[PDB]
Amino acid sequence: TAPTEKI
Amino acid sequence: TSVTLQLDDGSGRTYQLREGSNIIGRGQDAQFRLPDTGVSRRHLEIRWDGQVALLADLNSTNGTTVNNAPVQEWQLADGDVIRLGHSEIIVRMHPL
Ligand SMILES: [Zn+2]
Repeated sequence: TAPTEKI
Repeated sequence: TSVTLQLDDGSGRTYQLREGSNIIGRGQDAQFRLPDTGVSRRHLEIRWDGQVALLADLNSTNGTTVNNAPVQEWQLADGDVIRLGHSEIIVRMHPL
């Protein structure tokens, strides 16, 4: 539940 | 009508929609949790009222597509493919 990784 | 989300990742994981709000995302509070690190913690909501399943993207980081088209809100149908992060969910919507 880390920051979402940007795709 | 019954509506089930089918995670198309090989896992066979499914989620049957409840009436009202269904949150899909990576967060612990989501009704259907995807660990995909490109899925937002609160990624999308599907509202189900027994007849209509209305998807809404929740201002997600990477967006939501239905049948490969970017969407904000979308009325779902049987067989629709929802893409979020690198995950795909098949909508299974069947009248009794
Ligand atoms: Zn079907």
